[PDB]
Amino acid sequence: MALAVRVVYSGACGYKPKYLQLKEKLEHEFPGCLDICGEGTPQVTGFFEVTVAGKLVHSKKRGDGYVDTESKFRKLVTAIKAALAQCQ
Repeated sequence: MALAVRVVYSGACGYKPKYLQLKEKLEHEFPGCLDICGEGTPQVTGFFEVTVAGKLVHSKKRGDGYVDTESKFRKLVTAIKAALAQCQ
C-alpha cells in the first residue's frame, strides 16, 4: 500500500510554508509511496502532532519541539523510510 501521514496543528497564521518545508520534503524523499496531510482543529492550541498510519512520531504538545534540528528531522526521515519499505 501507500502510507498516510498527518500533522494536527493550530492555524496561528503562517502555517502553509511551515508545513511545506517538512511536507514537500517527505514527499520528495518518498513520492507516491506516501501521503502527508493536515487536519488542524481549532480550540486546541500551541501544538504540531505528527502521525503516520495512526502512529505518533512527534509531539509539540508533549514537549518534543518542532523539527528544531537536523538530528530531529532525521528521526522522521529515518523512520518514514523504514515504514515505507515495510508498506511497499
